[PDB]
Amino acid sequence: ERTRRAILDAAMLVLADHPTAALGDIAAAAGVGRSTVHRYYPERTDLLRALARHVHDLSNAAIERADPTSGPVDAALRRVVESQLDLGPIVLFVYYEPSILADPELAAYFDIGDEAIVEVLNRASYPPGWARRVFWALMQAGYEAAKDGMPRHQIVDAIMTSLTSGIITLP
Amino acid sequence: GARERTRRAILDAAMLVLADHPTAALGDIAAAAGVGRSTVHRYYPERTDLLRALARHVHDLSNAAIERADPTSGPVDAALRRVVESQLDLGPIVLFVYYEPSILADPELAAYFDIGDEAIVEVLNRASTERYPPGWARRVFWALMQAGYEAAKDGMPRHQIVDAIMTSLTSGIITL
Ligand SMILES: Nc1ccc2cc3ccc(N)cc3nc2c1
Repeated sequence: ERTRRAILDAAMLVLADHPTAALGDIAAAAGVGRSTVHRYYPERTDLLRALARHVHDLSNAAIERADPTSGPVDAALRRVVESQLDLGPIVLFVYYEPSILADPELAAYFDIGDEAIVEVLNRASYPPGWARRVFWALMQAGYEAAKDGMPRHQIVDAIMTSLTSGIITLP
Repeated sequence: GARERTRRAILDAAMLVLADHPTAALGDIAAAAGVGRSTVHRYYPERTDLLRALARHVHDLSNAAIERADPTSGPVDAALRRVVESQLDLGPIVLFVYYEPSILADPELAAYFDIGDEAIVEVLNRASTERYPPGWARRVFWALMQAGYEAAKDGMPRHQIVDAIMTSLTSGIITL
Protein backbone atom coordinates (compact mmCIF):
# COMPACT_ATOMS: atom_id res chain seq x y z
CA GLU A 1 0.00 0.00 0.00
CA ARG A 2 2.81 2.46 0.80
CA THR A 3 4.63 1.71 -2.47
CA ARG A 4 1.40 1.99 -4.46
CA ARG A 5 0.79 5.32 -2.77
CA ALA A 6 4.31 6.54 -3.54
CA ILE A 7 3.81 5.69 -7.22
CA LEU A 8 0.41 7.36 -7.55
CA ASP A 9 1.51 10.50 -5.67
CA ALA A 10 4.54 10.70 -7.97
CA ALA A 11 2.24 10.29 -10.96
CA MET A 12 0.09 13.18 -9.67
CA LEU A 13 3.12 15.41 -9.10
CA VAL A 14 4.80 14.60 -12.37
CA LEU A 15 1.94 14.32 -14.85
CA ALA A 16 0.29 17.52 -13.59
CA ASP A 17 3.19 19.46 -15.11
CA HIS A 18 4.55 17.01 -17.69
CA PRO A 19 1.64 15.01 -19.14
CA THR A 20 3.85 13.08 -21.53
CA ALA A 21 6.47 12.17 -18.89
CA ALA A 22 8.15 8.77 -19.24
CA LEU A 23 7.34 6.07 -16.71
CA GLY A 24 10.98 6.46 -15.72
CA ASP A 25 10.33 10.02 -14.56
CA ILE A 26 7.38 8.88 -12.50
CA ALA A 27 9.33 6.00 -10.93
CA ALA A 28 12.20 8.31 -10.02
CA ALA A 29 9.86 10.82 -8.37
CA ALA A 30 8.41 7.99 -6.28
CA GLY A 31 11.81 6.74 -5.22
CA VAL A 32 11.33 3.42 -7.01
CA GLY A 33 12.65 1.66 -10.11
CA ARG A 34 10.75 1.13 -13.36
CA SER A 35 10.27 -2.58 -12.66
CA THR A 36 8.49 -1.59 -9.46
CA VAL A 37 5.92 0.53 -11.31
CA HIS A 38 5.57 -2.25 -13.89
CA ARG A 39 4.84 -4.81 -11.18
CA TYR A 40 1.81 -2.78 -10.08
CA TYR A 41 0.87 -1.30 -13.45
CA PRO A 42 1.95 -3.43 -16.46
CA GLU A 43 0.77 -0.79 -18.96
CA ARG A 44 0.66 3.00 -18.96
CA THR A 45 -3.10 2.85 -19.22
CA ASP A 46 -3.20 0.77 -16.02
CA LEU A 47 -1.25 3.46 -14.19
CA LEU A 48 -3.36 6.29 -15.61
CA ARG A 49 -6.66 4.67 -14.57
CA ALA A 50 -5.33 3.88 -11.08
CA LEU A 51 -4.16 7.50 -10.91
CA ALA A 52 -7.60 8.74 -11.89
CA ARG A 53 -9.29 6.60 -9.27
CA HIS A 54 -6.88 7.84 -6.62
CA VAL A 55 -7.47 11.48 -7.57
CA HIS A 56 -11.23 11.00 -7.45
CA ASP A 57 -10.90 9.37 -4.01
CA LEU A 58 -8.86 12.35 -2.78
CA SER A 59 -11.49 14.69 -4.25
CA ASN A 60 -14.26 12.82 -2.39
CA ALA A 61 -12.30 12.93 0.88
CA ALA A 62 -11.85 16.69 0.47
CA ILE A 63 -15.59 17.08 -0.02
CA GLU A 64 -16.33 15.07 3.13
CA ARG A 65 -13.68 17.05 5.05
CA ALA A 66 -15.13 20.37 3.81
CA ASP A 67 -18.56 19.26 5.18
CA PRO A 68 -20.70 21.27 2.73
CA THR A 69 -24.02 21.11 4.60
CA SER A 70 -22.47 22.44 7.81
CA GLY A 71 -22.99 26.13 8.60
CA PRO A 72 -23.71 29.07 6.25
CA VAL A 73 -23.64 28.26 2.53
CA ASP A 74 -21.12 30.92 1.51
CA ALA A 75 -18.42 29.84 3.96
CA ALA A 76 -19.21 26.17 3.18
CA LEU A 77 -18.84 26.51 -0.61
CA ARG A 78 -15.59 28.38 -0.09
CA ARG A 79 -14.25 25.46 1.99
CA VAL A 80 -15.27 23.07 -0.79
CA VAL A 81 -13.73 25.20 -3.51
CA GLU A 82 -10.44 25.80 -1.62
CA SER A 83 -9.87 22.12 -0.95
CA GLN A 84 -10.83 21.02 -4.50
CA LEU A 85 -8.37 23.62 -5.87
CA ASP A 86 -5.62 22.19 -3.60
CA LEU A 87 -5.70 19.00 -5.77
CA GLY A 88 -4.05 21.02 -8.53
CA PRO A 89 -3.96 20.67 -12.32
CA ILE A 90 -3.75 16.85 -12.25
CA VAL A 91 -7.54 17.14 -12.20
CA LEU A 92 -7.49 18.67 -15.68
CA PHE A 93 -5.21 15.84 -16.78
CA VAL A 94 -7.51 13.10 -15.47
CA TYR A 95 -10.62 14.53 -17.11
CA TYR A 96 -8.98 15.31 -20.45
CA GLU A 97 -6.62 12.37 -21.14
CA PRO A 98 -8.75 10.36 -23.59
CA SER A 99 -7.77 6.85 -22.47
CA ILE A 100 -8.75 7.48 -18.86
CA LEU A 101 -12.50 8.08 -18.66
CA ALA A 102 -12.97 5.99 -21.81
CA ASP A 103 -13.33 3.12 -19.32
CA PRO A 104 -17.10 2.87 -18.53
CA GLU A 105 -16.51 1.39 -15.08
CA LEU A 106 -14.22 4.25 -14.06
CA ALA A 107 -16.56 6.81 -15.64
CA ALA A 108 -19.38 5.49 -13.45
CA TYR A 109 -17.20 5.65 -10.32
CA PHE A 110 -16.40 9.25 -11.25
CA ASP A 111 -20.09 10.17 -11.15
CA ILE A 112 -20.25 9.42 -7.41
CA GLY A 113 -19.29 11.63 -4.47
CA ASP A 114 -20.54 15.19 -4.83
CA GLU A 115 -24.08 14.65 -3.61
CA ALA A 116 -23.69 17.02 -0.65
CA ILE A 117 -22.43 19.82 -2.92
CA VAL A 118 -25.49 19.35 -5.06
CA GLU A 119 -27.70 19.52 -1.95
CA VAL A 120 -26.20 22.89 -0.99
CA LEU A 121 -26.48 24.32 -4.51
CA ASN A 122 -30.09 23.11 -4.47
CA ARG A 123 -30.74 24.81 -1.12
CA ALA A 124 -29.37 28.10 -2.44
CA SER A 125 -31.01 27.92 -5.88
CA TYR A 126 -32.55 25.14 -15.36
CA PRO A 127 -32.48 21.72 -17.09
CA PRO A 128 -31.79 18.49 -15.16
CA GLY A 129 -28.46 18.55 -13.32
CA TRP A 130 -27.39 21.84 -14.86
CA ALA A 131 -26.37 23.56 -11.60
CA ARG A 132 -24.03 20.64 -10.86
CA ARG A 133 -22.45 21.00 -14.30
CA VAL A 134 -21.97 24.74 -13.84
CA PHE A 135 -20.26 24.29 -10.48
CA TRP A 136 -17.65 21.89 -11.87
CA ALA A 137 -17.32 24.10 -14.97
CA LEU A 138 -16.34 27.00 -12.72
CA MET A 139 -13.97 24.63 -10.89
CA GLN A 140 -12.39 23.83 -14.26
CA ALA A 141 -11.79 27.50 -15.02
CA GLY A 142 -10.33 27.68 -11.51
CA TYR A 143 -7.79 24.93 -12.14
CA GLU A 144 -6.71 26.68 -15.33
CA ALA A 145 -6.29 29.98 -13.45
CA ALA A 146 -4.28 28.22 -10.74
CA LYS A 147 -2.16 26.81 -13.58
CA ASP A 148 -1.39 30.41 -14.53
CA GLY A 149 -0.12 30.99 -10.98
CA MET A 150 -3.12 33.03 -9.84
CA PRO A 151 -3.46 33.09 -6.02
CA ARG A 152 -6.02 30.73 -4.47
CA HIS A 153 -7.92 33.55 -2.80
CA GLN A 154 -8.60 35.37 -6.06
CA ILE A 155 -9.76 32.17 -7.78
CA VAL A 156 -12.12 31.36 -4.92
CA ASP A 157 -13.60 34.88 -5.07
CA ALA A 158 -14.00 34.62 -8.87
CA ILE A 159 -15.78 31.28 -8.54
CA MET A 160 -18.10 32.48 -5.78
CA THR A 161 -19.00 35.62 -7.73
CA SER A 162 -19.58 33.58 -10.88
CA LEU A 163 -21.89 31.19 -8.99
CA THR A 164 -24.06 34.04 -7.71
CA SER A 165 -23.90 36.55 -10.58
CA GLY A 166 -22.50 34.93 -13.74
CA ILE A 167 -19.75 36.74 -15.63
CA ILE A 168 -21.66 39.47 -17.47
CA THR A 169 -24.66 41.69 -16.81
CA LEU A 170 -27.01 42.39 -19.70
CA PRO A 171 -28.68 45.79 -20.18
CA GLY B 1 -8.56 18.35 -55.81
CA ALA B 2 -8.23 14.71 -54.77
CA ARG B 3 -5.74 15.32 -51.95
CA GLU B 4 -7.73 18.21 -50.48
CA ARG B 5 -10.86 16.06 -50.52
CA THR B 6 -9.07 13.09 -48.95
CA ARG B 7 -7.69 15.27 -46.16
CA ARG B 8 -11.17 16.67 -45.44
CA ALA B 9 -12.64 13.15 -45.43
CA ILE B 10 -10.07 11.92 -42.87
CA LEU B 11 -10.57 14.95 -40.62
CA ASP B 12 -14.36 14.73 -40.87
CA ALA B 13 -14.18 11.02 -40.00
CA ALA B 14 -11.88 11.78 -37.07
CA MET B 15 -14.30 14.40 -35.75
CA LEU B 16 -17.14 11.85 -35.70
CA VAL B 17 -15.24 8.76 -34.56
CA LEU B 18 -13.12 10.26 -31.79
CA ALA B 19 -16.13 12.04 -30.29
CA ASP B 20 -17.60 8.65 -29.34
CA HIS B 21 -14.52 6.46 -29.35
CA PRO B 22 -11.63 8.57 -27.99
CA THR B 23 -9.13 5.70 -28.18
CA ALA B 24 -9.97 4.75 -31.79
CA ALA B 25 -6.94 3.69 -33.84
CA LEU B 26 -5.82 5.62 -36.91
CA GLY B 27 -6.84 2.61 -39.03
CA ASP B 28 -10.33 2.71 -37.63
CA ILE B 29 -10.56 6.38 -38.58
CA ALA B 30 -9.28 5.44 -42.04
CA ALA B 31 -12.09 2.95 -42.51
CA ALA B 32 -14.69 5.56 -41.43
CA ALA B 33 -13.19 7.93 -44.03
CA GLY B 34 -13.41 5.31 -46.76
CA VAL B 35 -9.65 5.19 -47.28
CA GLY B 36 -6.96 2.59 -46.68
CA ARG B 37 -4.67 2.57 -43.66
CA SER B 38 -1.86 2.91 -46.19
CA THR B 39 -3.42 6.08 -47.59
CA VAL B 40 -4.05 7.65 -44.18
CA HIS B 41 -0.36 7.30 -43.33
CA ARG B 42 0.60 9.40 -46.37
CA TYR B 43 -1.45 12.17 -44.76
CA TYR B 44 -0.76 11.51 -41.07
CA PRO B 45 2.21 9.16 -40.42
CA GLU B 46 1.26 8.66 -36.77
CA ARG B 47 -1.98 8.96 -34.83
CA THR B 48 -0.61 11.91 -32.86
CA ASP B 49 -0.15 13.83 -36.16
CA LEU B 50 -3.84 13.36 -36.92
CA LEU B 51 -4.76 14.53 -33.42
CA ARG B 52 -2.83 17.79 -33.83
CA ALA B 53 -4.31 18.32 -37.33
CA LEU B 54 -7.86 17.70 -36.03
CA ALA B 55 -7.31 20.19 -33.21
CA ARG B 56 -6.08 22.80 -35.69
CA HIS B 57 -9.13 22.07 -37.90
CA VAL B 58 -11.61 22.42 -35.01
CA HIS B 59 -10.01 25.69 -33.85
CA ASP B 60 -10.38 26.86 -37.49
CA LEU B 61 -14.07 25.90 -37.47
CA SER B 62 -14.53 27.72 -34.19
CA ASN B 63 -13.10 30.94 -35.67
CA ALA B 64 -15.17 30.67 -38.82
CA ALA B 65 -18.30 30.06 -36.74
CA ILE B 66 -17.84 33.13 -34.54
CA GLU B 67 -17.41 35.16 -37.71
CA ARG B 68 -20.53 33.62 -39.31
CA ALA B 69 -22.58 34.60 -36.25
CA ASP B 70 -22.20 38.32 -37.13
CA PRO B 71 -21.28 38.86 -33.47
CA THR B 72 -21.67 42.64 -33.59
CA SER B 73 -24.98 42.93 -35.45
CA GLY B 74 -28.09 44.04 -33.55
CA PRO B 75 -29.11 43.59 -29.88
CA VAL B 76 -26.16 42.30 -27.84
CA ASP B 77 -28.19 39.57 -26.13
CA ALA B 78 -29.37 38.02 -29.40
CA ALA B 79 -25.84 38.40 -30.79
CA LEU B 80 -24.36 36.57 -27.79
CA ARG B 81 -26.97 33.84 -28.27
CA ARG B 82 -25.88 33.42 -31.91
CA VAL B 83 -22.26 33.10 -30.75
CA VAL B 84 -23.17 30.44 -28.19
CA GLU B 85 -25.13 28.51 -30.82
CA SER B 86 -22.30 28.79 -33.32
CA GLN B 87 -19.90 27.12 -30.85
CA LEU B 88 -22.38 24.57 -29.51
CA ASP B 89 -22.89 23.39 -33.09
CA LEU B 90 -19.22 22.36 -33.33
CA GLY B 91 -20.26 19.29 -31.33
CA PRO B 92 -18.61 17.15 -28.65
CA ILE B 93 -15.28 16.84 -30.52
CA VAL B 94 -14.45 20.10 -28.75
CA LEU B 95 -14.20 18.08 -25.50
CA PHE B 96 -11.57 15.95 -27.18
CA VAL B 97 -9.44 18.82 -28.53
CA TYR B 98 -9.85 21.60 -25.93
CA TYR B 99 -6.98 20.64 -23.58
CA GLU B 100 -4.90 18.90 -26.26
CA PRO B 101 -1.98 21.37 -26.34
CA SER B 102 -1.49 20.62 -22.64
CA ILE B 103 -2.16 16.90 -22.99
CA LEU B 104 0.42 16.63 -25.79
CA ALA B 105 2.77 19.20 -24.30
CA ASP B 106 2.65 20.94 -27.70
CA PRO B 107 3.44 24.68 -27.36
CA GLU B 108 3.06 25.05 -31.12
CA LEU B 109 -0.56 23.91 -30.92
CA ALA B 110 -1.04 26.23 -27.94
CA ALA B 111 0.18 29.13 -30.12
CA TYR B 112 -2.21 28.06 -32.87
CA PHE B 113 -5.19 28.06 -30.46
CA ASP B 114 -4.25 31.55 -29.26
CA ILE B 115 -5.11 33.13 -32.61
CA GLY B 116 -8.63 34.52 -32.54
CA ASP B 117 -9.15 33.62 -28.88
CA GLU B 118 -9.85 37.22 -27.79
CA ALA B 119 -12.92 37.68 -30.02
CA ILE B 120 -15.24 35.88 -27.57
CA VAL B 121 -13.99 38.11 -24.74
CA GLU B 122 -14.70 41.23 -26.81
CA VAL B 123 -18.18 39.91 -27.48
CA LEU B 124 -18.78 39.22 -23.76
CA ASN B 125 -17.35 42.50 -22.52
CA ARG B 126 -19.27 44.49 -25.05
CA ALA B 127 -22.49 42.81 -23.89
CA SER B 128 -21.83 43.64 -20.24
CA THR B 129 -22.69 46.75 -18.24
CA GLU B 130 -20.08 45.99 -15.55
CA ARG B 131 -16.48 44.76 -15.31
CA TYR B 132 -12.44 39.22 -12.62
CA PRO B 133 -8.78 38.15 -13.14
CA PRO B 134 -7.11 37.88 -16.60
CA GLY B 135 -8.60 35.19 -18.82
CA TRP B 136 -11.46 34.42 -16.41
CA ALA B 137 -14.28 35.24 -18.80
CA ARG B 138 -12.67 33.28 -21.61
CA ARG B 139 -12.18 30.20 -19.43
CA VAL B 140 -15.66 30.31 -17.97
CA PHE B 141 -17.17 30.67 -21.44
CA TRP B 142 -15.40 27.57 -22.67
CA ALA B 143 -16.07 25.61 -19.49
CA LEU B 144 -19.77 26.34 -19.82
CA MET B 145 -19.67 25.41 -23.51
CA GLN B 146 -18.27 22.02 -22.53
CA ALA B 147 -20.96 21.57 -19.90
CA GLY B 148 -23.18 22.16 -22.93
CA TYR B 149 -21.56 19.43 -25.04
CA GLU B 150 -21.84 17.04 -22.10
CA ALA B 151 -25.50 17.86 -21.53
CA ALA B 152 -26.06 17.26 -25.25
CA LYS B 153 -24.54 13.78 -25.10
CA ASP B 154 -26.99 13.26 -22.21
CA GLY B 155 -30.00 14.04 -24.39
CA MET B 156 -30.61 17.67 -23.46
CA PRO B 157 -32.23 19.54 -26.39
CA ARG B 158 -30.14 22.16 -28.20
CA HIS B 159 -32.48 25.08 -27.49
CA GLN B 160 -32.51 24.30 -23.75
CA ILE B 161 -28.72 24.07 -23.54
CA VAL B 162 -28.44 27.46 -25.23
CA ASP B 163 -30.92 28.98 -22.75
CA ALA B 164 -29.00 27.47 -19.81
CA ILE B 165 -25.61 28.63 -21.02
CA MET B 166 -27.05 32.11 -21.62
CA THR B 167 -28.60 32.21 -18.13
CA SER B 168 -25.40 30.93 -16.49
CA LEU B 169 -23.29 33.59 -18.26
CA THR B 170 -25.59 36.46 -17.28
CA SER B 171 -26.87 35.45 -13.81
CA GLY B 172 -25.14 32.39 -12.36
CA ILE B 173 -26.99 29.63 -10.45
CA ILE B 174 -27.35 30.37 -6.73
CA THR B 175 -28.23 33.20 -4.39
CA LEU B 176 -26.42 33.86 -1.09
N1 LIG C 1 -17.05 18.16 -14.89
C1 LIG C 1 -17.48 17.41 -13.85
C2 LIG C 1 -18.75 16.86 -13.89
C3 LIG C 1 -19.21 16.09 -12.83
C4 LIG C 1 -18.40 15.85 -11.72
C5 LIG C 1 -18.86 15.07 -10.65
C6 LIG C 1 -18.02 14.86 -9.56
C7 LIG C 1 -18.43 14.08 -8.46
C8 LIG C 1 -17.56 13.88 -7.38
C9 LIG C 1 -16.29 14.46 -7.40
N2 LIG C 1 -15.45 14.28 -6.36
C10 LIG C 1 -15.89 15.24 -8.49
C11 LIG C 1 -16.74 15.43 -9.56
N3 LIG C 1 -16.34 16.19 -10.61
C12 LIG C 1 -17.13 16.41 -11.68
C13 LIG C 1 -16.66 17.18 -12.74
